[PDB]
Amino acid sequence: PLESQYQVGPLLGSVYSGIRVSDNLPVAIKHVEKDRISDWGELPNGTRVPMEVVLLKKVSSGFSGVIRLLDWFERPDSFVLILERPEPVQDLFDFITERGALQEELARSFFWQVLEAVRHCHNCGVLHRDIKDENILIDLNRGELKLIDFGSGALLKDTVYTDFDGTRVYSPPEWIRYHRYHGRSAAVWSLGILLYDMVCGDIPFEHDEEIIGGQVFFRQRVSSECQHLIRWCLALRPSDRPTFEEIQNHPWMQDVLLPQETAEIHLH
Amino acid sequence: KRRRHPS
Ligand SMILES: COc1cccc(/C=C/C(=O)O)c1OC
Repeated sequence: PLESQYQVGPLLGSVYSGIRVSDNLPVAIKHVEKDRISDWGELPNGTRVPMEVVLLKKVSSGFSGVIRLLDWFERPDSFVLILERPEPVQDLFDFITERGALQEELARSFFWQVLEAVRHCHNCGVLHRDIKDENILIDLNRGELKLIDFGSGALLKDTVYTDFDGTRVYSPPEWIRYHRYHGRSAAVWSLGILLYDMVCGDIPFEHDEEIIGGQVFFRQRVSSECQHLIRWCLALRPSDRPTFEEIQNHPWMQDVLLPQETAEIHLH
Repeated sequence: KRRRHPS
């Protein structure tokens, strides 16, 4: 019973707004065409499902800064994914478009929450592979960030990846030049792009040459500590990049606001 | 100009 459990509303992006009829819970209803699925996986029930369902179930456990898969259905030519929908919400890309470069205090709270969410993915054996502002939702009342769209993700592994379908302008130079990368250091590079995006108002690189060029020009006033963290995340050599622990111990990352403080100071 | 980037 698919159309009997949810009242489907309007398009959000093929993702529809919906409300769970059981308890009027706001949901997002994501449709995925079978004929367009890159990587397939298998759940415990032996069922062959898109990798996105596998990854979403692995990170679904408990509370997190990750979108929760509440349910899914299979149809003749598609899978349908029932995701939680924060309300009110705005994705981080629209938020930065509207606000310009974020005050460092707000960028620190946001970036910290993205770090916690990505650590959560890695703890659960999941590599997102498409961290970017478009894939981050802001719950505007709670001040909490939610990572979305695992459509490009993989099982986390320590060996080299030679496939990639994420966003190119967030991908690291070793992917650009040699079409290979390791998961964690590639993630860290995309987090550097993301952090620059928050404090400068847009991503630093648009072309391959800039990506592999390893030069970071700051178009906005940014503190030396924040510039240092960004430049560290965007080290050309992957082994030169900080671990997640080194990012969160960085001096710029200290004294983060709580989510609710973040909402009250910056979002209400 | 700031723009989105598909995957
Ligand atoms: C308000 O927009 C949304 C709310 C909840 C979920 C999504 C997408 C999630 C995903 O692809 O995992 C969304 O993006 C349109």
